[PDB]
Amino acid sequence: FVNQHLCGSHLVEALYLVCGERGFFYTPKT
Amino acid sequence: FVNQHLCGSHLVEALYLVCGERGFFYTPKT
Amino acid sequence: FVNQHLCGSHLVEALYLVCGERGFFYTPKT
Amino acid sequence: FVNQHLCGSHLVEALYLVCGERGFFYTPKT
Amino acid sequence: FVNQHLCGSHLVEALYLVCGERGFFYTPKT
Amino acid sequence: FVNQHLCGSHLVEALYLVCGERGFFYTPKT
Amino acid sequence: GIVEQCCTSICSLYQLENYCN
Amino acid sequence: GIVEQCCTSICSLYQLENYCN
Amino acid sequence: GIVEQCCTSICSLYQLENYCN
Amino acid sequence: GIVEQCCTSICSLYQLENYCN
Amino acid sequence: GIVEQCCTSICSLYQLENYCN
Amino acid sequence: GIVEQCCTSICSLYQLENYCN
Ligand SMILES: [Cl-]
Ligand SMILES: [Cl-]
Ligand SMILES: [Zn+2]
Ligand SMILES: [Zn+2]
Repeated sequence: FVNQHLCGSHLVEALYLVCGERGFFYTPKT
Repeated sequence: FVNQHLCGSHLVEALYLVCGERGFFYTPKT
Repeated sequence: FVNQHLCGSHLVEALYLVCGERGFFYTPKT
Repeated sequence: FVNQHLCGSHLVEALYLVCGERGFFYTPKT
Repeated sequence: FVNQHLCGSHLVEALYLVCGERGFFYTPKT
Repeated sequence: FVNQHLCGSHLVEALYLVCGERGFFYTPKT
Repeated sequence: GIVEQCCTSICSLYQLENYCN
Repeated sequence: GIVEQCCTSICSLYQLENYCN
Repeated sequence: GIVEQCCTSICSLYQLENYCN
Repeated sequence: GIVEQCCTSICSLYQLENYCN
Repeated sequence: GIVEQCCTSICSLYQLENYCN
Repeated sequence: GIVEQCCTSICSLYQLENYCN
């Protein structure tokens, strides 16, 4: 695949895509 | 604020907006 | 909730979310 | 341009694109 | 990665993400 | 209509909108 | 209206343009 | 849960706020 | 306006309600 | 095709990758 | 190309049609 | 974290899986 910058709501769109049913955590404080 | 009908990636969108820098966990059923 | 930068189509997504059925105006000329 | 089937936030998206800097009003029925 | 149920603009989103800088072609049936 | 900056996934959203059924190519290497 | 029309059947960009300020 | 609830019927921003970290 | 309040500067969801009809 | 397949049933990222240039 | 015409520079919806099939 | 790995820097889809549950 590829490597790009993924920021903000675009980051969480991508996580939704990749994780889907597995679910995910978005934790910007790290 | 008003009630929401949110499905697929649109939920993850709303969660991003609502939580901001605290982030969130997206956990669907099975 | 939180405070973030909301620009362009992300601004109008947020307005849709918050206003919903009430409807809204997006007027960048102010 | 082609005809559009637009629902929920996707309408507000299209309106953003079409109107640009003039902005727009989003006014749903009840 | 997980299986995807993608419709309308959400397909074009996924394709953008998957292909990145190589880009892609979006070709629906009739 | 209008003239704005269209970048990344926002570019391909716009192409989807304009082209629709015709389909399109997104080729950032040009 | 336009909101319901674009969702229930179809809609054109030209009709959408009526909603710009 | 919230995922299914927001999709199947409706959901509020306040209920969504329960899912922030 | 909204762009200055929300994009250039920073705004809350409650502020965004200022622009509902 | 892929457009209809991803919408009507399901689709994988690997199948989508076939559509990159 | 499209990125230069539309992202780096500025483009219209009519220009975007240049990239339809 | 994810923001540094993926937004400030550059990341792959395989890296993004690091943050699935
Ligand atoms: Cl949908
Ligand atoms: Cl952006
Ligand atoms: Zn964006
Ligand atoms: Zn959608």
